[PDB]
Amino acid sequence: PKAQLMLRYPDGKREQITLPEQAKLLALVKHVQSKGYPNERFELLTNFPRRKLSHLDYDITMQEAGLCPQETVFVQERN
Amino acid sequence: SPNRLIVDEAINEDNSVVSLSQPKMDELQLFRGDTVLLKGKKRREAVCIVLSDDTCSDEKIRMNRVVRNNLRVRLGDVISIQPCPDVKYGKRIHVLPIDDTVEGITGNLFEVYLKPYFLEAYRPIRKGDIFLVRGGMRAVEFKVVETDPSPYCIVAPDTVIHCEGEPIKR
Repeated sequence: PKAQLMLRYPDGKREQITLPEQAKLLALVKHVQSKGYPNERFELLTNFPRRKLSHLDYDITMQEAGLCPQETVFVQERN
Repeated sequence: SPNRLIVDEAINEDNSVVSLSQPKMDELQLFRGDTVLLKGKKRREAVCIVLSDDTCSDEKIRMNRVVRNNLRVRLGDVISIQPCPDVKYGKRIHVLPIDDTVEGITGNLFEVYLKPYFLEAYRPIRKGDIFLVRGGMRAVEFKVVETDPSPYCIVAPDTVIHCEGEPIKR
């Protein structure tokens, strides 16, 4: 089973990916880093309600993180 | 006409959000947080975020007063909705406060109203929109007089927000 993620990067480009629901939140973070947005400088947000995913334990599953079955995730430079 | 829908009142009101039943969202292949383009009367359009609502009848769409006004529609009127995935991050938007909502207003409109309003919420906004922001001593309305790209965009953290000079009417 797979989670569908609509990623919005800070230049406004979009990417739709899938990840296994059972995969670590860390897999998402690493994916965003391979796209040129490293964890040390960028964080992950959802809207409605606003949740800061980069405050979570990354060893948590995508399902536990609340990103299944689909979620829009914003990539944003840290303050 | 699966994407023409009856306007219904909002629950959990927000200027950037409209709600559909999950089946109608499947029917139209809309996902959570997708941007969508809405068409109302007098060639008025609006761009919003769509969320699912187990409370909403299939053939209806929930939207608040701000969005209904921007579409010139009333409860019970019909609008159309379509996917709108290519809306860009804004370089810059220009907004101006409505004169009769800031008559006594002292203070910085950007710091008290606009900055928290737009903060990290990725609001879609369109030229001509009027929106109501709470805060301060009383709520203020602003009109979008220009966006770049035109005529709509997403107000991102890097989107420059200009709040010019004299308030305007209508």
